[PDB]
Amino acid sequence: MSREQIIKDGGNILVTAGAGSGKTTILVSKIEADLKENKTHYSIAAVTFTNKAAKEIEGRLGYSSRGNFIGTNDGFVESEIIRPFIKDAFGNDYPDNFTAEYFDNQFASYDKGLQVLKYQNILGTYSNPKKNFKFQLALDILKKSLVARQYIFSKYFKIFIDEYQDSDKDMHNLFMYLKDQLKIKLFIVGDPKQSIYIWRGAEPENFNGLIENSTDFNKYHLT
Amino acid sequence: MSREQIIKDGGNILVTAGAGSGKTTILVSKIEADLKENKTHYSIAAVTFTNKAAKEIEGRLGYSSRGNFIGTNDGFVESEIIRPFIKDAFGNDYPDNFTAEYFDNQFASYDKGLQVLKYQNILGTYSNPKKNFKFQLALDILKKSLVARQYIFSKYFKIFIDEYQDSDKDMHNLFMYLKDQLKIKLFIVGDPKQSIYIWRGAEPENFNGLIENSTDFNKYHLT
Amino acid sequence: GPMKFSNITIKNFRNFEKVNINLDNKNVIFGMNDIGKTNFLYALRFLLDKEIRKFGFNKSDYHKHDTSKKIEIILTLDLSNYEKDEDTKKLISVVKGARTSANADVFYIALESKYDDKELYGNIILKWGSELDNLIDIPGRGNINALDNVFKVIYINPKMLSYSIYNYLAKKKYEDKIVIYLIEEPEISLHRSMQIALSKQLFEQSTYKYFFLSTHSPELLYEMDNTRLIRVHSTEKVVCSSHMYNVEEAYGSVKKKLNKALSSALFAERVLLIEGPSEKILFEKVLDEVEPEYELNGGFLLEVGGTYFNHYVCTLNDLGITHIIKTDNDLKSKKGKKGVYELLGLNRCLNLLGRENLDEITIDIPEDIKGKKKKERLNERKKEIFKQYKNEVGEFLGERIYLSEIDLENDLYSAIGESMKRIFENEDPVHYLQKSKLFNMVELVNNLSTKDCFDVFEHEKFACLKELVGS
Repeated sequence: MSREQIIKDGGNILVTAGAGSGKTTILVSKIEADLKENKTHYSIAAVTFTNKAAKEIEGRLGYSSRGNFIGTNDGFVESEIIRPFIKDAFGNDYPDNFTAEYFDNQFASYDKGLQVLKYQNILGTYSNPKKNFKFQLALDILKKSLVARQYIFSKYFKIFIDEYQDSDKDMHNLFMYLKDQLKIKLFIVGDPKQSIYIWRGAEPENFNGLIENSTDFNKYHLT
Repeated sequence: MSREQIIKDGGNILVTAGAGSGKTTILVSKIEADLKENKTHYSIAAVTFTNKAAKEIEGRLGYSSRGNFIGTNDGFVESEIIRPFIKDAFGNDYPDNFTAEYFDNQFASYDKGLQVLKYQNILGTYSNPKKNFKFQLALDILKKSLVARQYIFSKYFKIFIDEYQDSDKDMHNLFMYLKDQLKIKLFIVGDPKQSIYIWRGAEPENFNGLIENSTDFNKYHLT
Repeated sequence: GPMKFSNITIKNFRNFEKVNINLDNKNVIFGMNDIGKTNFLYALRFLLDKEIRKFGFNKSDYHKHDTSKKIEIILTLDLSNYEKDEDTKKLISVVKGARTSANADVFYIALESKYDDKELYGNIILKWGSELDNLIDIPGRGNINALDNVFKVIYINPKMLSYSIYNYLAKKKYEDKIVIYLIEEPEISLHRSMQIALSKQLFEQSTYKYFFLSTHSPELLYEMDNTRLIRVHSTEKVVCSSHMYNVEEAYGSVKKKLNKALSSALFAERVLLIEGPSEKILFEKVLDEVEPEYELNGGFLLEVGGTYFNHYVCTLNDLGITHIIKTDNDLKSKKGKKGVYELLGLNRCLNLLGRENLDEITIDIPEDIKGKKKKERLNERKKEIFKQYKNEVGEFLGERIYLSEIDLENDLYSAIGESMKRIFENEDPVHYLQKSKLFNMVELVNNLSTKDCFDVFEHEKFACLKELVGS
C-alpha cells in the first residue's frame, strides 16, 4: 500500500506522480504531516508558479504563528532573500524596494546588465529566453553574505519544491546550494512527462540526471 | 516693540529678516505659539532645505501626538503627496516606492521624460537646471485627485515655508494652489538679499512680485 | 449631510454569527439578550478602543468557541460635507492614502483576527481603508494605531455627576479626537427623572454625538429624534433590526406624547395599537380575565389617541416587532358640515398600506334628523362603506390590521349581547356607553364576568386580543 510509504517518508522524497494534478494532494498531506510532527521553530517553504495553486494552498491551510511562505520562486527570492539583504551584501547604495519587469532591458552582455541594474535601477532578463538572472543574483547575495546563509539555514528546515521540470540551471543551482552548502532538507516532486515549458526556459535534463546519477534522492512510484 | 507685533500675528505673516540666520528663532517661536494656542486636530508643516536645520528643529521641539512634518520640500512632497496617492491618482500600474536621482535621465522633451518615468521607473530632472519636475507632478496629482486635496486641506491648517527665495515657479505654484484652491494658511519668510542660489534654479522675482503686487501678505520689518 | 456611521458587519463574534446592522451616529440598542447587547458594545470597543484591543481575543470570544472561524467586524462610514464637518476632517487627516478617488464617501474599518494554536492568543489585525478589495499596510507605530488618533471610546458604565462632567472634559480636552460614547445601561443608579434628564442631554444636545446607548428602561427613550434604534430579537441566535427614528415637522408638536407612548412599546415583543383609554380598560380587563401573563409572554397596549399610525407602523415593522392594530371606523366632519365627512377610520388603514386617501364622502343627513336618528344613519353609512370595501378589509386581515364593522362598541355588543343588557339595563346600551365612554366603560368592566370575558376574547370581531396572546 502506497499510503504507508507516503506516511513513513524519511529525508528527501522524490515522487514520480502522474498528470491531472495529483501532486497537489500529496503536497498538502506532506505539508500538514511535517507541520504536525514538528515541535520546533523551524518553518517550511512551499513554492509554486501557479498563483491560484498558492491561493488554494493558503485557503485549505489554517493560520500558522510561525512564518510559512507560500508563493512563486521569483516572488519567494525577491521577497525574502533579495529585498532585506541587498543593502547588507552590496552596501547601502543598492536599492531595497523595486519591481520586476522582464521586458525592459533585453541586453546581450552580462556586464551591460550589471551596469544598468546598478545605475538605472532597471531589472530585467537576458535576450536569451533560457536562464533567469534573479536566481544568479540570489546565488551572488548568498555567497558573500553570512547573514543570508544563517537566516536561510535557521528559518526553513525543509523547502518544498513543485513542478521542478520547469526549473532551469539557475534555480537548480540555488536549490542545490541550499541543500548541500546549507544542509537544508528538500522535498522535490516533478513529472517527467510535463516537459512542455522548454521554450519558456525549462531544461529538465539536470532533473533527469539527478533522478539517475544522484543517489541521495530515493525514487518513489505513485499509482 | 516688535515682540508685540510677533505675538499678535494674524493670518499670513511675511517678515523681512536679515542674514546670519535670525529666521530660525522667529520660526521656532511661531511654531511653538501656533501649537500652543491650537486646540484641534489641525497639524503644521515646516519645510527647510537645510538638513541640520531640520535636525535642530526636531531636537529643540518635543514629541507631538499629532503628526507634525519637518523635512525638505522635495522630501515633503515625495513622502506624503506622491508616495501614498500615486496609485490612486494614476492607477495601480504606477509604482509607489522609489528613490530620487537627479543625474540619471537628463532629457530635453517633457514627453520623453513622461515615457521614461512611466516605463523605466527612472525619475530625474530636466536638462535645464531651472524648475523641478517633482512639484509639477505634485500639481498634477493634486488636480485630478480629490482624496489628495481633502487630505492636504484637513491635515495642515498652516504650512510654514522657509528660505522662499530659493523657490522656483513650480513649488511657488504648488504653494499658491494650496493657499487659494485649498484655503490653507501660509507662513512664508524670505530674505531679499539671499538671492545667491539663482544658478541652482531659484527665481525670486515671483516672490518680489508677491511682496509688491500682492496685498493679502502683509509686510513686516524685523530689527 | 455630515459624517455618519453607516453599517457594521460583525462576523463570528462571541454571539454574532453573521450580522450587518446599519448604524447612524446616535444609536440605541435594547431588547432581549442582554449578553447580545454587551457583546455588541464590546465589539465596538474592540473595533475602536485601544484599551480593549491590547487584551486580544480569547477562546470564549469566538462564536461557539470554534477557533477555526475568523472574527471580521467591518465598520462602514459615510463621508460628506468636507468643508464644514470637523469630524470628517479629523478622520481624513490621519488616513494617508488607501482612499480611492472613485469613492471618497464610503470608508471601511475592518478587524480581522485568526486564532493560532501554538500560542493561544488571537491577534487583532486591524485592516481599515476605503475599499474591501485592496488594503494598504497600516502604520501601527507600536501600541498606538493610526486609528487611535481618530476614534477614542468613552465608556460609561455605573451618578449624574459623571455624565455632567464628561461634557466639560471632552469639550476642553478631547476636541481633536472624535468621541464615541459607548453607554451601557445608564439606568443602573439613575431615577426616572434622572433618566429623563439623561435622555434629554443625549438625544437633543450636541455634546453626545456618535453615541451607542444600551438601555433596558423605556424612560431613557423619551426624546428620540433622528437616531437609529437597534432591537435584538428574543432568539438565542442573535438577530438585530435597525430603524431611522425621525419625527416629521407634522408630528413635532405631539412629539413628547408620541415618544412617551412609543418608548414603552419598543420593549414589547407584540404591540397592539388602540385609540381611547376606554379601549385600554376593556382590553386590560379581558386579558386579565383570560391571560394575565400577556405582559409576560410579550404584549402591550399602545394608546395612540389621534395622529396617524404611519410613524408607529414604520417603527414597529422596521424593528421586526409583531404588528397588531385594532381601530374604529370614525367619520369626522371638516369645515362646513352637512355633507362633508372624512374617513379617518378607513383613511388610516389605507395609509398604513399606502395607496391614496379617499375623497371626503357626502352623507345626506337632513337637518331635522338629529340624535338617535342621525347616529343610526351614520351607522348605516359606515356599515355600507365597510361592506363595499371587502377587498381592503381582506388585505387588512392579511396584513394583521383589524377594522371594526362600525365601531368597537358595536363589535363588543355583537360579541356579548345579553351581558350588556344585564349590566346597563337599557334598551340601547351602546348609545348609553357612547354617552360617556370613560365612566360607562368603567361600570361595564366592574360588572363584567369571566364568561363574558371569555366570549369577548374568543369572538372573531376581537381577534386582536387573540393575536396579542398568541399560541
